[PDB]
This record gives sequence, structure tokens and C-alpha cells, in this order.
Amino acid sequence: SLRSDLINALYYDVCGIISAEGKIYPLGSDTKVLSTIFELFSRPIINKIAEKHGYIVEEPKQQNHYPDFTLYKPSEPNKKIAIDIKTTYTNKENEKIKFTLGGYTSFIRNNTKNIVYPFDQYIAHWIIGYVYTRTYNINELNEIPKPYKGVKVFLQDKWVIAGDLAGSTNIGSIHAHYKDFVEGKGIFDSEDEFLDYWRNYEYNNISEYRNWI
DNA sequence: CGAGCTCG
DNA sequence: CGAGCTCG
Repeated sequence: SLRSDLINALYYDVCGIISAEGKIYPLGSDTKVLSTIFELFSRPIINKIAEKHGYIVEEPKQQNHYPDFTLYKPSEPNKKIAIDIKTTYTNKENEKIKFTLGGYTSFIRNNTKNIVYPFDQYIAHWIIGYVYTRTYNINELNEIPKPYKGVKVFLQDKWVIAGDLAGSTNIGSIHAHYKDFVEGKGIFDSEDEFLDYWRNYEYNNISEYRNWI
């Protein structure tokens, strides 16, 4: 599949910031610069595996628009694949994780707000997740102490991974272990159910929701 | 939006 | 110990 080919590829060590003079500067523990990196590392992979499947790859002309990458076969436009890069970290190892997966009031509700292409033209919503555990010369690369260790990857459907609680107007993912994400041990009984649930979020959870029917 | 801290 | 407040 295109999915398969991507997954396989995904299955990520930065050293630092390099200077034209060859000078290398170790980076740091800023939880923000890092999420930007997992996105630099990605662009190429997604790009390469797509092209080898006759798919043009689109990026938003403006920050703050979904999703990170739009995929499609020029031939067919009402069948797009939206890829979004998500990142998270752990303080210890093998803890339960949780992500933030978007706004529950944008396109999800109005079809056009904040999305690159009209939500209705998108057949799938993948989430590539990355989990991590919280001068120099080209030769010393092995000496630059990294800013985090033991990274993990997973390709997955947004609705599968989707939670019922809300971030802290953003959607929260389930609050599980890395294994549960890969497998797809979610909460919603479907995309339809995901949609509906999140479209009518002002019910206070998936159980209270089913009853609400 | 994400992160350090608090207080019950 | 952790949900949430409050500050970046």
C-alpha cells in the first residue's frame, strides 16, 4: 500500500545546529525546537514514498493550517490523504502518552475554516506520531550529547487515536501506551462516531455520548 | 498553544 | 500525586 510503504520507511538523531564554517552547535532540551525537527526529518520520507506512488505532495502556504501534508493522485482530487506530524515526550520510559489532535471547531464543523483543501475532499487522516524520552567538528558527531533519547514512531488514523476529552478548543488523543497507538486500540467505534462526537462537543465523554443516543 | 508549579 | 491554574 502507500500506507504500508510509508510505515515501513518510518520504522531520528539530530546532533545540533551547523554553521557554514563547519562549526556544529549542540542543541538543547527546548521542547519546542524539537517538534520542529521531527518535521524536517519527515518531509523527505513522506515526499519520497509518495512520489513512488504517483502522488503530488502539498504543503500549506501559511502556518496554522491543516494539515502538514496533503497527498493525492493528480488524476483524482476528491480522494486526498492528509498527513499531520505530532510529537510528544516522556519524563520516564514506557509511560502513558497523549497527544493533541486539532481543533474541534474548524473544518470538522464548517468544512473550510483553517483547512488547506475542503475537508470533504479528504478520504483519510493520518497521524505520524513521535515519542521521545526527555563547539564541534564533523568528526566529533559521536560526541555531541543528544537532547533526548529513544525515539518511537507510528503511523495511524486520526479517528482511531482520537480521545473524548479535550486537550486542556483542541482535541485530545487517547491517554495510552505506545503499543495501543500502533495497534489502534482506541475509543470510538468509528470515524462517523468520531466525527459526530466531536462535532457536537460543547455529553462529557464517549459513554455519556452513547447514552445521549 | 505548551510547560512549571501548587495544594488539596 | 496530579489536575488545573497561570505564567511564557
